[PDB]
Formats: sequence, structure tokens, C-alpha cells
Amino acid sequence: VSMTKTSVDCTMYICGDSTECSNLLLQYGSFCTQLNRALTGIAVEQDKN
Amino acid sequence: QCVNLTTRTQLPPAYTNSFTRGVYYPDKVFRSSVLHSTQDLFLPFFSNVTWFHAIKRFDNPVLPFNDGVYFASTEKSNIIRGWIFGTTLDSKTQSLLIVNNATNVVIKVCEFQFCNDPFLGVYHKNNKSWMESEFRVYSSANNCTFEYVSQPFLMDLEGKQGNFKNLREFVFKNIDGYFKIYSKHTPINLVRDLPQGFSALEPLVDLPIGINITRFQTLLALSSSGWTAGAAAYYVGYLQPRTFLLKYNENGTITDAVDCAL
Amino acid sequence: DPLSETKCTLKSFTVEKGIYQTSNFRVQPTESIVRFPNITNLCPFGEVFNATRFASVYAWNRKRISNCVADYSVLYNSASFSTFKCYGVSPTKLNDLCFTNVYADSFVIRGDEVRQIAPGQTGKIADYNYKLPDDFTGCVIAWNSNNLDSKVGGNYNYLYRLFRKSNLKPFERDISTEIYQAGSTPCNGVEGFNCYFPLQSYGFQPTYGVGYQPYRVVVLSFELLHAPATVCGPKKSTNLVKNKCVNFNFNGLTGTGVLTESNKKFLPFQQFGRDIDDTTDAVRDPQTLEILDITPCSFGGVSVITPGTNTSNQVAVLYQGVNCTEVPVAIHADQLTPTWRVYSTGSNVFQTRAGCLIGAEHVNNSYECDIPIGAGICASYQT
Amino acid sequence: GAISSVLNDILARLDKVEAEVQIDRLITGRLQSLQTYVTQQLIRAAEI
Amino acid sequence: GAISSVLNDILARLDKVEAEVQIDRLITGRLQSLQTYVTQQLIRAAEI
Amino acid sequence: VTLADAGFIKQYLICAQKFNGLTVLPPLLTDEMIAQY
Ligand SMILES: *[C@@H]1O[C@H](CO)[C@@H](O[C@@H]2O[C@H](CO)[C@@H](O)[C@H](O)[C@H]2NC(C)=O)[C@H](O)[C@H]1NC(C)=O
Ligand SMILES: *[C@@H]1O[C@H](CO)[C@@H](O)[C@H](O)[C@H]1NC(C)=O
Ligand SMILES: *[C@@H]1O[C@H](CO)[C@@H](O)[C@H](O)[C@H]1NC(C)=O
Ligand SMILES: *[C@@H]1O[C@H](CO)[C@@H](O)[C@H](O)[C@H]1NC(C)=O
Ligand SMILES: *[C@@H]1O[C@H](CO)[C@@H](O)[C@H](O)[C@H]1NC(C)=O
Ligand SMILES: *[C@@H]1O[C@H](CO)[C@@H](O)[C@H](O)[C@H]1NC(C)=O
Ligand SMILES: *[C@@H]1O[C@H](CO)[C@@H](O)[C@H](O)[C@H]1NC(C)=O
Repeated sequence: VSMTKTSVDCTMYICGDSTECSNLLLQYGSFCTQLNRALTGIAVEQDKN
Repeated sequence: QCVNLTTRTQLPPAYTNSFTRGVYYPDKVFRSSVLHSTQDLFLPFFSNVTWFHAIKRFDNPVLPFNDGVYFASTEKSNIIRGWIFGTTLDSKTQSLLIVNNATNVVIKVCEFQFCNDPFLGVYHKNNKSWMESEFRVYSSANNCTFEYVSQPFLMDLEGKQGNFKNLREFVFKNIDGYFKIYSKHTPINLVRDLPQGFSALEPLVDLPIGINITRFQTLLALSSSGWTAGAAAYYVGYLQPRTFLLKYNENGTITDAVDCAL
Repeated sequence: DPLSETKCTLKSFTVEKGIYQTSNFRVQPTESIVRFPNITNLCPFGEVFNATRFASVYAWNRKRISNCVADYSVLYNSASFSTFKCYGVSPTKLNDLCFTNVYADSFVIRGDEVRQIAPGQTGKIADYNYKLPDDFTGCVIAWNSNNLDSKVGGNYNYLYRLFRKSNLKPFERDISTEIYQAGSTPCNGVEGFNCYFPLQSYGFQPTYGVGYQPYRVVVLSFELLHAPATVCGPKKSTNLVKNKCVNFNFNGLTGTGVLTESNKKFLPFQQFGRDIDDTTDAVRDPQTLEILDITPCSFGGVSVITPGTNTSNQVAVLYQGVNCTEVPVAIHADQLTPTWRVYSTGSNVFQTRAGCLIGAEHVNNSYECDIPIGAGICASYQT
Repeated sequence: GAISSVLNDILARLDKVEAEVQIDRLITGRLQSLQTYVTQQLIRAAEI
Repeated sequence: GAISSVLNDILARLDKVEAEVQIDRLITGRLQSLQTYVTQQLIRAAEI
Repeated sequence: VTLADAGFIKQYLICAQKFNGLTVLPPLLTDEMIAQY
């Protein structure tokens, strides 16, 4: 009926606590916002199911 | 003083299975409750170790050191006393000596001229008490480099009990200019075979020696010829590159392992 | 404020009714801590660089370095060096680090050949007499020595190898003076047709042009973060403090977290410990040998609950998966990415299984669910 | 293909320009590791 | 965007330090070609 | 099934974020609320 609601932060995962890596990550645009959104859509759907 | 102890019996070399013995902590890192996988020079599980005695018997040949060696001795009175390691042994290059005398351990690297049939000697002759008396090992050591010694002690030079009470295990590697020693002690009550079971070897010492090792031979304890040699034995296995899975327990000690290619 | 952060996240001046994600919070470190092994011996670089005589490029001198403070900035800030090129560090960073072991190699080479020393190069130096490993960590330091050992007939003591059967392995040494066979013929004896003595000499006279002149090379090479470190830069250590978030550095393990007395039973030879995730979770202080558990200092997702812009500017903040005893710890005496902080005044703080909710009145009524928090909790806007 | 897989161990060792080529390797590979995981999870969520 | 698609030609033409950067491009492009195929197969598998 | 869940929960009941950025969120309905439905 469901699976474990797992949310990964794409910034924490790629660049954990580095502001240098975070400044570089911004050059790729929306991919981390899009990946956090995609996982949040899966997490909301577990309650719906 | 160098001399040939030719008063010894002639038989072929014995062999036996290693079982799951010959595992050591692969890096100086703590882990606990983890199934870690590592690639390193290990003794392959259930491999043929060769087997050697001093008893009538004085099995002290020069053996290859290819990729480093597991050495283990079933022991009484402390007959196994050290090892010589090198690439020539006849003064033309450096070589490494380890000796445990009755007092303190010595480790040395030099361009040694070793004796062909070396040993350490203990006297009981009409004195009712074992006393250390002889060392026959090398004639000369000129261009000497790495010097090390223990703080001093006294070990036992006596014992005539039945089954071997002591197993002493060692692993030696000559890698990236370091001669790494791993070693471990266990009591056992067993007569003529390596104990089946599992236990890891901890790193004993890290020696910055740099020198080529290609072969090695072992120094045992013992009117210049003819003698009594007490009953003691050692097993030799060669390490190989393998992948191992290691169960670190809740204390962070390795309690079991799997050889991934067995 | 948290509402304007949702407006900014959703790209709208009106945010609809719901629970929304925002920036994660993370208690920033208060101060740095440095803990290098307490020693005092300054390293023997003097007789490496300012040495009497220098080995050949086939017989390169290796000197090991240990148990000492290496102020590499004293080398790097000299004007004397023509090259100081480094392959897994930047030359400014060398002081910020400790090393497991170090080898200085040394030789003198012609000035046109110094380009061959770099890792994974090719040419008669790089192929047959001195090869750096293809993943080398270290520095190659080079300078002209013409007025230190050139001789006007020539210093014919400097030799190099032109002939070798197969390319040597990295850091391999070859002293052989055996004769080399170029053609199909055997060549026992000291010489013959297409047989070669494999060593040739440099014309080091002080007259020669640059590129033909003799150049002094050192290779500093060193290994990292897998043993109790023996060499360190002069970075002063500092007093060790616990339970507060800090930028720690133990022997070059730079990180951020809280230190605490661990119960971990490290054996006497271990200096670092690691998690199931293989990240380093514990360290043994190199000065006063106790085992401290490196814990990541408190952080997590932050979520904002709103009845919708049309109805109210009230919002409640869910700190996801953290006990809010760690929200007062986020006092503005140190930084966080969430620069806003008025909710901390409290009186409507509610711990939930989902994390801690601030700015919402907990009630003993159970209504129908409206905005879903998790673990059976919901929130809504009502009297 | 970067000098390390540990991000602080790059920023400790190098400078503000030599590091970025190494950090961008880790950003590229990690981001691909998330893009992979999220695709497996979206396809999984559709099956659940 | 490597100099060639033939894996052994890059290894023959270039030296071991430059050829590693050419093989980095082939590995990355092929691995994207395989990840594309396996993602397309997973979407097809869900439809079947 | 909890003999499998408890492995996942300790590897990854106030769940909290790990340093790799993994977070396990609670369901909206507790196992007590699913039992009551
Ligand atoms: C021990 O016996 C061996 C022979 O079994 C002797 O070894 C020879 O030593 C001479 C030099 O003294 C060499 O020219 C020979 O080639 C060696 N023979 C072998 C087979 O290697 C050795 O000299 C004897 N040593 C003592 C102290 O008696
Ligand atoms: C051990 O080696 C001998 C040959 O020296 C061989 O006959 C024997 O089969 C080997 N042992 C095993 C377990 O195969
Ligand atoms: C007896 O052993 C002791 C050991 O100290 C020694 O001094 C003594 O010379 C020995 N005597 C004989 C006859 O062996
Ligand atoms: C090594 O020993 C030989 C013989 O004594 C000598 O010719 C050589 O110079 C020595 N080397 C050193 C470094 O002393
Ligand atoms: C080590 O683990 C064993 C097995 O659980 C346990 O008996 C022992 O108490 C542990 N060691 C310590 C110091 O607690
Ligand atoms: C070399 O020696 C001179 C003094 O003779 C000194 O000025 C210089 O700093 C030294 N360089 C190094 C690397 O020790
Ligand atoms: C909710 O009920 C508990 C008793 O179950 C009581 O202690 C608490 O004060 C009540 N809170 C409110 C807001 O009524």
C-alpha cells in the first residue's frame, strides 16, 4: 500500500555543509529544486495511497 | 663464529591446511557492528601451509618471501627466537635481523654477512639450570642503518610439558618501504596441528626499513657440534591479494571473516 | 520571516493553504579547534635543499622525513626556486596539513629536461631512469645550480641512462652497468657492434646556455590521512572544547561538529574511527590520547504551515526530525541559514513525532484533518 | 576521477581555483547518482 | 566529443595522461547511453 | 515485517536527518490509526 517516505536534500547530499560546493551547485540551475520536489511528490503520495 | 650443524635427520617437508587463520586488521581504523569489505594481502583460507620442526630435527631452510608471509609456531620453552629477511644474505646488500634474546628484543638493518646455518644457544650441561650462552648469526655488519631495541626483560628458557600451551602467530609485509609486522598470542591445549577457529592479528610494529626482501629464514634456540634440540614447530603460509569480508563486533574486534574468492 | 521565505520559494506574493518546504537549518560552528601531535623538532630540510653533492638521475638520493614540523611556506616564499609545481596540493595549503610519511627525492638534471619530472610524462628521464606514479601526491621543486658544480672542462660525474630494456615502474631505481643489446646479436663482453654502455654524461661547464645548464631537482612526495601522522605544518594547536559546534582539525581531518567523551573501545594502534556509512565518526586526540565521538552538529529540514495568504499572515514552523531543546541552541549569538528567529520566544511550542512545531496551539479536541503534519497530527486555523 | 571522494579533504588541500575542477567532478557524479535514485523511486512509486 | 569512438585508437594515439581524459568522455557518454536504455526499459517494463 | 523495518530505521521513533541528507518522514496515519480504520 505504501513505502517509507524518504526525503533526500539534494544540496546536503551533493555538497554537505560546504558553501564552496553550494556556490558551484547553483551553476546547474534548478536540478536540486526539481529533485527535492520529485521526492516530495512521492512522499505525499504515500499518504494518498 | 659460524658453524655447520650437519648432525640432523633427512625427510621431505610436511604440509597442512591453514583453516580460517591468518587475518589481521587491514588499516589502523576503528569500526564496530559492521561487515566491512577490504582488498589486501591475506593468507587464503584453507591453503597449504608448509610445516617444520626442531626436535633429531632442525628444520631451518631459506624460504621465499613473495608478497609477504604468515608465520605461526606451536611453542614451549620459547624455541622460535627470530627471523632473518633479505635479498642476498651474503653481505653484498642490506638485510634485516629480528632476534628475541633472553633479555630484550633487537631489530637491526645492515649489510650483514650471515652464517649459513645460524642459531641461538642455551646451556644446561651439568648445571641443572638453562642459561643463554651462544649466538651464531653473522660474522660482520659494517654499513648499519636502522637500529632498534626493546626496553629489557627476562623471558623463560625452560619447559618440558606435554601438548603445546602457546600458539604465536605473525604476519610480515614489505610494502611501500615499510616492513609491517602483525602478531598475536593465544593459549591452546593441542598436540600437533593448527587450532581450528578465528582470531585476528593486531599490528605489532611499523618499521620504515625500505630494503628489498626476497627470502627469509628463522632463528631457533638450541662439543661445538652434537647437541639437544627441544621439541617445537612452525608453519609457513604465503599471503596473496584477496578480497575479504570482515565482521567487526560491538567491541570493534573481528570475530569472523569470508574469503570472497574461496 | 518564514512566510516570506515560502513566498520566495513558491515564487508568489500569495501562498495557498498548506505545509511547505524551506531552507534547512544548521547550527553553525562557534570557533575553530586545531589538534596536531605535540612535537617541536623543525624538519631536516636544510641538508635536503642546501646539500653538499647531489646524486645522478639514475641513482637519485632518497631521504625520509619524520617526527617534525615542516614549515613548507619557508621554502615556497623564497625567490630562489624556478619551479615549485604540485600535483595533489596547492603550495599555499601545505602548512594546513599533516602527513603519514614523507620522502624527499633529489638529483641534478639538464634544464631542458625538467618538464619530464611531472607525473605520467614520457622521455628518457621519465621512461628509463626516474618515473613519478601516475596519481602522485607531492611537489617537484627545481632551480639552476650552474655556479655550484659546473667545471670548465665539464663535470663528468653527472651521468644519466639512455638505454633500458623496458620502461621502469614508478619510484624504481636502476644502478646496472651491464651492456645493452640494441640489434638481434648477443653481446657478452664490455662492448660490441650496436652494443651500448647504457649511461651518458652531461656537459656541465659554467659557460653553457640555460637548458644545457645543470638544474637541481627535489621531489617532495607524501601520503595522507590513513595513519598517525608524523610530519605537520607549524599550525599552532588550541585548547580542546566539547559539546559546542566547532570547525575541528585533528592531524588534517578538517570537519565541523560537536566533540564529546566517547565510550568507544579503540585498540592502542587505532587513531580514527568510522560509521557504517564509512564517514569518520570518532577521533583519538593526538596530545591527550582519549577517544572523542565526532557528531554532526544539529541540522534538519524546515517546513512552514500556512492557512493561505488570503486568510492570515500567521504561520507555524515545523523543524523536521529534531528535538526543539536544540532550537534555543540556535540563539543569534551564532549564525544559521534561517536568519529569521522570532518564534524562539515560544509559549506555543509542541514536540511531535514528526519534529518540533512552533507557533501552533496544541488542543485536546480531535477535529477532521486539514493541513497534514505527520504521525496523526494535523493543523488548521480556528478560534 | 577527483583527488578524493571526501569534500573537506579537497578544500583543505587545494586553493580557490585548483579545487573547483575537483569539486565539479563530485557535483557531476553525485548529481547523476541522485537523478538515478529519483528515477528508480518515481518508477517504484508508480508500482506501489 | 572524444577524438574517436574506437577505444583502442585513443590508447594508441595519445599518451597515458592525455588518453585518460579522452576515455573519461567515452565512459561518461556510454554510461549515459546505458542509463538511457535501462530507464527506457524500466518504463516499458511498467507498461508491460 | 518490523524485523525488516527496524534494520532500515537504524541504518537510515523520532526519526532524524543523516549527514548524507537522507531523512525518513512519518506517515500521516499511525499504525494505531490504520488499526482503528
Ligand atoms: C658449511 O658447509 C658449506 C657447504 O655445505 C660451506 O659452503 C661453501 O663455502 C665456500 C666458501 O667458504 C664456497 O666456496 C662454496 O661454494 C660453499 N658451498 C656451497 C654449496 O654453497 C661452508 O663454507 C661451511 N661453513 C663452515 C663454517 O663450515
Ligand atoms: C598441498 O600440496 C601438495 C603438494 O605439495 C598437494 O598434493 C596437496 O593436494 C595440497 N593440499 C590440498 C588441500 O590440495
Ligand atoms: C652455570 O650457569 C651459570 C649461569 O650464570 C654460569 O655462570 C656458569 O659458568 C655455568 N657453569 C657451568 C659449569 O656450566
Ligand atoms: C659500504 O661498505 C663498503 C665496504 O666497507 C664501502 O666501500 C662503502 O663505501 C660503504 N658505504 C657506506 C655508505 O659507508
Ligand atoms: C564486548 O562484547 C561482548 C559480547 O557482547 C561483551 O560481553 C563485552 O562486555 C564487550 N566489552 C565491553 C568492554 O563491554
Ligand atoms: C639555504 O641556505 C641559505 C644560507 O646559506 C639560506 O638563506 C636559505 O634560506 C637556505 N634555504 C633552505 C631551503 O634551507
Ligand atoms: C489536555 O488533557 C490533559 C489530560 O489528559 C491535561 O493535562 C492538559 O492540561 C490538557 N490541555 C488542554 C489545553 O486542555
